[PDB]
Amino acid sequence: RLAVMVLRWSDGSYLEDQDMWRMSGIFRDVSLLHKPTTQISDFHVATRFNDDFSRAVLEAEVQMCGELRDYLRVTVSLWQGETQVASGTAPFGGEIIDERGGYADRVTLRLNVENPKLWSAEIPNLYRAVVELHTADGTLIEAEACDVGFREVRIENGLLLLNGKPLLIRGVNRHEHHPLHGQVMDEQTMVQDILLMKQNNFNAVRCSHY
Amino acid sequence: PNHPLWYTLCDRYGLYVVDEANIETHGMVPMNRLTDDPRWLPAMSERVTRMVQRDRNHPSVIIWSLGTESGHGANHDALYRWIKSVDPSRPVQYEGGGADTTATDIICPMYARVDEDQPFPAVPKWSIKKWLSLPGETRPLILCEYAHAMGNSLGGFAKYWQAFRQYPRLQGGFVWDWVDQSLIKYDENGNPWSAYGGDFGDTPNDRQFCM
Ligand SMILES: [Mg+2]
Ligand code: NA
Ligand code: NA
Repeated sequence: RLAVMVLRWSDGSYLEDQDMWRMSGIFRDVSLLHKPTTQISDFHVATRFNDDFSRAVLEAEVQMCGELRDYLRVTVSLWQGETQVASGTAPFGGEIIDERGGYADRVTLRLNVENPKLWSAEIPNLYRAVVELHTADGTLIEAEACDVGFREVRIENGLLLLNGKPLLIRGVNRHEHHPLHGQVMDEQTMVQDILLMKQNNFNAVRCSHY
Repeated sequence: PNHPLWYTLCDRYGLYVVDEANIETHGMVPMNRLTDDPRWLPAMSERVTRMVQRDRNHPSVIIWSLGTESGHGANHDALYRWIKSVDPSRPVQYEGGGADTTATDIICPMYARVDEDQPFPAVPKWSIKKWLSLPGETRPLILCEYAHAMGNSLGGFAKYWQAFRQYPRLQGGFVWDWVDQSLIKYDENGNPWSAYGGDFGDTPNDRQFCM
């Protein structure tokens, strides 16, 4: 048996003064997750490029919890549909960081990618990255994953650039709102919103304000 | 460079002056055929250096100019640097080659409009409001020639001044120009009449464009 006591007002309310209906309760999903004792506790993906965007390096930093052992390994593999395009494997124990050493519970994998398909709102090219925690010998402990889009965002000479070209933001602000269910969100509604946006020449959205 | 007495008068009455080297090669094809040619450098230098030597003590002179309508040659860059070195007390400007070259401290277009772009190949005239905010641009903008007063003219003059006031980096300009260049001729009764190009049997000519 679970018992949850939900307060309408708290000291948190002082920082939640958005121009919207003020409601309360458990308005998003509740779930239960099972992880091993030795587990993946965090992971970061980065993509950086050469000047013409014909070569990329994908960089993935992974962290673990549990007991540290020499047999432990991470493999990050990059997939495009059913084709594996790159892969890296390494033992834990990052670069030396200061006078006391490095993170023995962390590892960085770097994968080279030639002529990468780039992500933009015009053509949303995606790769699938799979992060496996395992033994030297190849026995899986667990796996996490995410979608990867190869893109660069930088400001130069006063212009916001995406993949080297100057952006033109056709954007809108969107609160999470439904007339019957209040501030509860569902997939059917979200998909309905995105289709209407794109059918009406919008290319960007702001999560106003949370 | 003007008659020496002009500088004296501007010191005393109070007027700001742009002092300009005797250099204009408008009719060359292309416009920088001479000013990019190192064989014409000594001839050009003497027209810039001797102006600076004669005039550098008048307070009314606040800006030096490398000439006009001669495109942009490497001779301009060398001479720009000569002035910046012997006299740091005054900004240097020059219009040729697109008004914003490496040979000018001040974006000095001629006949650039307030809101409307004129995007000529190689040497565009952007709207002055747009020009200040072009990626990576920081300099002030002061038109070296604007509002051409030929005949019944000066329409839309208010529009420049509304912009000059609203924009800190738009610091105004020099109307073209002060006085009609017409000459006197006489009829059979001795009555004088005002003449323009063509009226002396001079040909080819450009008719009323001198007024
Ligand atoms: Mg508000
Ligand atoms: Na101004
Ligand atoms: Na004229």
